[PDB]
Amino acid sequence: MKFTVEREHLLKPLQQVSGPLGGRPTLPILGNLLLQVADGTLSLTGTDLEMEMVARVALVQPHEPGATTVPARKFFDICRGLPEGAEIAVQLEGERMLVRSGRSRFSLSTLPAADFPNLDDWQSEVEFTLPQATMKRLIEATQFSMAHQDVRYYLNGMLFETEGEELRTVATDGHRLAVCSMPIGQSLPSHSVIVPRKGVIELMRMLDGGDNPLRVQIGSNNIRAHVGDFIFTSKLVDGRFPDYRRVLPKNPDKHLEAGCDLLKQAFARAAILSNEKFRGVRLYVSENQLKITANNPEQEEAEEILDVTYSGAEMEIGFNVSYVLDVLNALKCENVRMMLTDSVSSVQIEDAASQSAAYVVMPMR
Amino acid sequence: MKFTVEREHLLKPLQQVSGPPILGNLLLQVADGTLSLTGTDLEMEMVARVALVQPHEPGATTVPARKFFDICRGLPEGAEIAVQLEGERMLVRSGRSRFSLSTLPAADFPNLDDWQSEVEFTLPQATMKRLIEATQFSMAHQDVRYYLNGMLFETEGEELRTVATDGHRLAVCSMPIGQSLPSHSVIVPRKGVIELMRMLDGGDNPLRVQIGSNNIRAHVGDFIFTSKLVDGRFPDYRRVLPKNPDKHLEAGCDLLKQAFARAAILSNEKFRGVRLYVSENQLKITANNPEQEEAEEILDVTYSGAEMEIGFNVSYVLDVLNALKCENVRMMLTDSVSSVQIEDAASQSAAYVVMPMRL
Ligand SMILES: [Ca+2]
Repeated sequence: MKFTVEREHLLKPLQQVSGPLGGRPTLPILGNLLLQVADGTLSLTGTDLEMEMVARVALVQPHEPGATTVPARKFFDICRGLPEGAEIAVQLEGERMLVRSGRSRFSLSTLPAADFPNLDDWQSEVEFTLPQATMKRLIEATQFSMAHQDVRYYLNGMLFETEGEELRTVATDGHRLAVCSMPIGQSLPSHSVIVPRKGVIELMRMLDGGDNPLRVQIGSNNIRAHVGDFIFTSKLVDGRFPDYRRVLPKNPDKHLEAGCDLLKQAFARAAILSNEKFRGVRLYVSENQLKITANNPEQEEAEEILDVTYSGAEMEIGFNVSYVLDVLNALKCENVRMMLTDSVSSVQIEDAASQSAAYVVMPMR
Repeated sequence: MKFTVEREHLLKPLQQVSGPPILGNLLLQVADGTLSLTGTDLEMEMVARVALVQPHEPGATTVPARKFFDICRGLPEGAEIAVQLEGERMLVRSGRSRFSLSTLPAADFPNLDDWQSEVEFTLPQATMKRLIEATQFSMAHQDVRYYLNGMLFETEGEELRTVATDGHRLAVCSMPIGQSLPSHSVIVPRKGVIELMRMLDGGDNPLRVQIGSNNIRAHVGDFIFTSKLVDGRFPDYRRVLPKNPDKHLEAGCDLLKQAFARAAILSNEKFRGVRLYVSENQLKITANNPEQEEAEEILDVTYSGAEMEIGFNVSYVLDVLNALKCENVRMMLTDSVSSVQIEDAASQSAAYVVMPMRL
């Protein structure tokens, strides 16, 4: 195996395929990247046994076919450290891979390509193309509501749902929920799958925000996304996601509307004097007014009064202020609508301008 | 105690006095038309003053520093902040935002003992910043030799000089200040050096320095920083500088830095060192690790002297090269077991001394 590539043609690919890797690989080969030269192309693959990221880099300089694996961090740092425009010459020599550029020489220890863990083959059952921006919107709208290391393995990930001309994402940690739906313009069969947390983040970070379309393929137990010369593949979380439809408040007849930033800044100030562990704030709603209060065990007190639009009955309700701030930070819009029922029921929060995303936050004692 | 003040006028002062249970509080004092804010950690203190034009009433209290700063910071740009003391609570109001903070009495707030100035001089902010930036990375952190966890400030002739060392590497920098000065040396604790550094903002502003037997004070604008000093036997940099180097290496800072950084990738991850081989017009830098991986860099350099091999801790060399931020570097060597001197070729304001590493 031999290739010579310009530094900047290798740097972004190396950074991308190293995504799935950790600082402390469990076994050595999992800290390596698979390098394959075949039919004028260098392929680079990184994996954590659950997902893989693959990059294809075209070879315009002389090359010889073959494959090996080498340490990802060392190989990336070498390439990054070389001067702008450096020509990077690589040659496999059994148990070592040699890297040369100018008068800089490096010998890296290899492990066989034949030992590199391969994701099993599988069959696609649904396929569609969509703008990068749409997948970006779907994930960013909901990512923050995924659980982190919950004993309920099914929540440590994101539901992707195809249904007719709609792609939908759902995320929840049992305390708060986020759902986002976007049109696609192909009619799709009904499928519902759970993408693991780590894979959601990798998918999000592979979107460059240019005009390249994203092509998605989904099987019973795998998902694949192709963007430019990058291919992301992940195993799915083998679980049944609880139904989002049943957690949305049934008849939330008390509607409040107010400016997003005015609400965000008031909650952020009140939060300063909320319980350090539990982060509780109290909302008192009355005619065209929202009063937010916080107090801590030290008997310090914050109060914010805001002009809003509200004509419903007076009520008082408590929330974890971090859950509320997470929603407001994800909306990034002019005005917010909050939909309430009573002091012991969830609130539904949406951008005033659109029902495409919705958030459900349970109240706090 | 009562005052009303623009948020605008409090922000920078609050930032500075938070620099250093009652040590988690800020002391607030209204007197003679001024609000003074003080933060301390018992070893040092920072004082900021702000003028009060709106109706105010004298008095003092202490309040949680981070909460008060965060409240002020979180209010909208242009906000007016009205404060009113009421027993064990301090009331803060701006628009229809209202806060009640728990207080501890001003009388409980620690004061540094009174002390007397023995040496005094004024110099530009910029000169003090340069002196600290040039040397601070060579301070020890948590050495049992406490007097190395800090920085020497020395007056000699018309110069102010800083010296820092951790026993393995040393940094020294001197600047003229245009006054004849007495010969004098004190050690400032590392946390004080850092806080002093952070109080200086790149403006053209005179800085007034007062040194006592046990304290140092610096006044800039309406900020006053005071620290205790460290009492110990600081090494003489004159005895650390190589007496007679007979080997001279010159190269571009960037080329040297980038070669060192690359070679270090395949050094031992726990103690990263590289080997230098110097010969006629050439530098070779090599590294290896327990996996038997190897790096080699060859550089065209200016070199005079006998051929020799010598090792270095990468981080010590990179720290120096990062503090030079200039075109050409000189390394002055003696033999494989002796320290080297590193300097900018075009400036004699600063010098660095680094022990070799055995590989
Ligand atoms: Ca104003």
